[PDB]
Amino acid sequence: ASMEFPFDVDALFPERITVLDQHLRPPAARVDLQQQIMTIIDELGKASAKAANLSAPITSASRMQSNRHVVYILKDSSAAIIGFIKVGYKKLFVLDDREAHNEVEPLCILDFYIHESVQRHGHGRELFQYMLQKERVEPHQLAIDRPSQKLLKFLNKHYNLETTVPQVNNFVIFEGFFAHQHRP
Amino acid sequence: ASMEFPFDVDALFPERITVLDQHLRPPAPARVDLQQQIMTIIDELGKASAKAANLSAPITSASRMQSNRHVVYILKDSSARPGKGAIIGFIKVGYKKLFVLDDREAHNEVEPLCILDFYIHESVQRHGHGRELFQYMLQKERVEPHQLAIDRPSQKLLKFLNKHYNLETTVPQVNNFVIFEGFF
Ligand SMILES: CC(=O)SCCNC(=O)CCNC(=O)[C@H](O)C(C)(C)COP(=O)(O)OP(=O)(O)OC[C@H]1O[C@@H](n2cnc3c(N)ncnc32)[C@H](O)[C@@H]1OP(=O)(O)O
Ligand SMILES: CC(=O)SCCNC(=O)CCNC(=O)[C@H](O)C(C)(C)COP(=O)(O)OP(=O)(O)OC[C@H]1O[C@@H](n2cnc3c(N)ncnc32)[C@H](O)[C@@H]1OP(=O)(O)O
Ligand code: NA
Ligand code: NA
Repeated sequence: ASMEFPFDVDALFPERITVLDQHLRPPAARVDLQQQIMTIIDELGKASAKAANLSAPITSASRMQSNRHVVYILKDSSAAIIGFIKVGYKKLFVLDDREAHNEVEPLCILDFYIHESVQRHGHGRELFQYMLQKERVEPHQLAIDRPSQKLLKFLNKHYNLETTVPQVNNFVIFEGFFAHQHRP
Repeated sequence: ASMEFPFDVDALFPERITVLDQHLRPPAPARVDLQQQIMTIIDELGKASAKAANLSAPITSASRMQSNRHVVYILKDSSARPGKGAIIGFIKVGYKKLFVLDDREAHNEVEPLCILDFYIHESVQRHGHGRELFQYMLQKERVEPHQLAIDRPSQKLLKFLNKHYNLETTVPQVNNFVIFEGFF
């Protein structure tokens, strides 16, 4: 039904979408609340890894505390958690079809999960659209870290994103990423 | 929910679990028309299963079925609630000649029943459907769980096999199939 936790998620996350950074700050004891948030991030990371068939999580409280990632968490309004998306700027070398490496630092989509029970009901788009508005980035400016097959379809459906230059580094970028690509 | 199709699934598959092989025989319109419906169902299930396990391509399809010794057990929705019927998921199995290391790393030529592909629609995962389907297959195949080899098990599947059949400790292999203590 969702990710259920043995504590008052509503009290902790009063908003439907909660944005947290490396500080994992409780929305306005400090210690007990913050521990609850770390548990949520740990469990979300595990669930996302099971979903994408990863042998280990790529998102955790520990990894959040030591990076400059931003996580957007979607709460179930029916007290449980429905899913999240994690983003961050990363220094990448991107190939440009003259086959040269270009050092860039785009916003990257790093991890993304919606509970199986409510996948394909528009919640992924809900979070993605919120993140786009908050980060003030256009979808074609993004790089995606190891997109899943579901995510590739999602990006093409909602944002008309079509891959551009194939990459060797497991990031994916789309038409519009390069300066000469700006068709409306 | 479930997987829906532009034809009457309940008429095509009268039974809760339908077992099909390379012949793609309609269960007890024209014959070829019903076979086309079956092929469509197998193709679509294969694609869904690949998306579910984050595979870059389907490992199950009508054409692949027709040219192999694989057997598919397809579970239809039997709910009293949902008008053309719906498919919940499937499991595909086949005997394969394998060379498996035992617990002394000695090589053993075996031909176990292998679990090759397995998928339950996301909307109803974790509701016991996979267990029902797995158990039906074991009974019809007359195989015990520890006697199975698993092709490239996903993380969800490893948890599933431990929970339901107490299959947890593996005997390490060099070849991407997985077997459990007790196989020998
Ligand atoms: C960089 C990364 O994070 S890679 C990891 C991405 N995460 C995963 O793959 C985990 C499993 N999947 C999920 O958690 C979700 O499906 C997400 C996050 C990929 C998408 O969120 P949803 O809530 O499922 O998407 P939403 O309902 O908003 O959009 C639906 C669209 O996504 C795509 N999509 C979602 N599920 C599927 C599916 N099972 N098969 C194919 N495409 C799918 C389709 O384009 C679909 O549109 P359609 O129904 O018209 O075909
Ligand atoms: C050889 C191959 O086929 S590898 C590919 C296997 N297929 C996939 O990974 C595709 C996606 N997953 C699925 O289609 C299904 O989850 C299956 C086929 C693995 C299992 O079917 P379900 O109908 O989900 O199983 P069922 O409800 O019968 O059993 C539940 C158990 O499976 C495991 N399981 C199911 N979903 C999850 C999950 N999201 N995270 C961790 N474990 C899970 C758990 O052990 C769970 O028991 P629990 O709820 O007490 O923890
Ligand atoms: Na999933
Ligand atoms: Na899945």
